[PDB]
Amino acid sequence: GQNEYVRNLERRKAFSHWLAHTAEERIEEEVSLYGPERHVEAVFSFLTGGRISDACRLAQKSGDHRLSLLLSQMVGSQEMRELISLQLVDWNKLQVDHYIQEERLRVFCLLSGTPVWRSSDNR
Amino acid sequence: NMFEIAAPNASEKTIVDKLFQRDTLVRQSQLVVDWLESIAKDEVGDFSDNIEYYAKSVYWENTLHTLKQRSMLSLGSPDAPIRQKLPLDDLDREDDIRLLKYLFTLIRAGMTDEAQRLCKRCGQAWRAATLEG
Repeated sequence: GQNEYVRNLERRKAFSHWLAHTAEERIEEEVSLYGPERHVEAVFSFLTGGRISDACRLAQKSGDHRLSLLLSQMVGSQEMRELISLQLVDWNKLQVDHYIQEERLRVFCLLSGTPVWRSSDNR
Repeated sequence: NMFEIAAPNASEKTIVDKLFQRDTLVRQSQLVVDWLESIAKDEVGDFSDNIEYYAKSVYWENTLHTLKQRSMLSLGSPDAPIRQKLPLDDLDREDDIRLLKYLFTLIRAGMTDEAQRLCKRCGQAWRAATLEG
């Protein structure tokens, strides 16, 4: 459509907006179908379709306002998520984190940064 | 005014720094707490049952080798022991109790970096990553 770094970042933001907007309707339809929400699927759908401000409201069942703390200062998210990933991979290599919900582990791998995980059970 | 000079883009870290800088009373309570941490009772590392006996080579080594073999009448067969109580063995329980008392004393005395290094040495990546936060 038409500082290099700043320009690239603005383009990235616009593309993200487009991606979120084009999937918005579909994501909203999907959520209505879920009925009682399940962190295995509901959270996956919200995460891939953004709207993290409403995702936090959806996660109040367990209680989560570190995210409000994030909206206040959008900062250091990279390192926060990286430490989460480190914890997760430690759990994976420790043979634990197995008897927990099946795709809860799937979603944890998403925040970690591994798109395909071959586990000890060859899954 | 550089102590509180910021924008919305300034992180919560700089927020806490500015608050401790401007708020003289919070900083005074922090210095008193720092004196309390400095003057504290710390357990001996290699001269007591704290770490000298808790120099474990591997974490949950007993839980890996045995399978409640100690709590069995024959030979038989931090997320896992939370989800299932039955996992933890007595040896690892007592050793973790000792290491936990050590790490908690270190934290209360303010040696958090040394507590993190100790978590790294003992193999406790969980407690280490937790202290990193």
